[PDB]
Amino acid sequence: SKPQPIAAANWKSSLSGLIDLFNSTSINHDVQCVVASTFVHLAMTKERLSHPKFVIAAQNAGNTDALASLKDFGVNWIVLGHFERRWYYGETNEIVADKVAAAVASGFMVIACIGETLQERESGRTAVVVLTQIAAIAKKLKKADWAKVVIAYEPVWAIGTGKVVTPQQAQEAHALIRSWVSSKIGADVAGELRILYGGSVNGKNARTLYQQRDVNGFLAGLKPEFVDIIKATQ
Repeated sequence: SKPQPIAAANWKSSLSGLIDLFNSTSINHDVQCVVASTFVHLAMTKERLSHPKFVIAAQNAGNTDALASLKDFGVNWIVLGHFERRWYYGETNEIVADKVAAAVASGFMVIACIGETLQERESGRTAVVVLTQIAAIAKKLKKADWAKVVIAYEPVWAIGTGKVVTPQQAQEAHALIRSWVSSKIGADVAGELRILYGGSVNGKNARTLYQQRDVNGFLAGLKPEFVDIIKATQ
């Protein structure tokens, strides 16, 4: 928890009132807040959201013209590799790596998601899946490019499964990720990198989760409690 933390929120499907709430939220400490949405709702979010610590993110780019369109529309952040895209639409490690590389090359700050399934965890293959995913990403980048990159660990194994995650487990995953980047990219890059927890999280357990080293913030859902999640990054 040393570099500047990030609190990001993903609005998947009213937004009006939530933007008001955030606009009137006071934030004493340094933290980069992010609001990701789908294309349909980028517009309302750009029109309405105005909080100094907040930027807008996109969720998906089909092609490179979409990246340029977004860039033109004044959107500089994007979220990629999120589970629904890997597991629902079969975006391979390589497809994601390319999107990330494309995004970075086009001037984006990228939040790149990784995470293993329940089968994968239960079979003991957390580290190989997670590290295989991030290795794919890295393969398409240079050391300099890591300045524009954020990692979000999604505990996919705790989605639709009734399972819950302990902070020890979240820490372990983040730690492992950090270790890889340190040893394969550089300790300096690893020190600056932000790895966010993208599992379900409320105000209460978010503070305790942020207390772990190696957790640098959250990828969460856009909801009223996001306010508490932001607060939890002191």
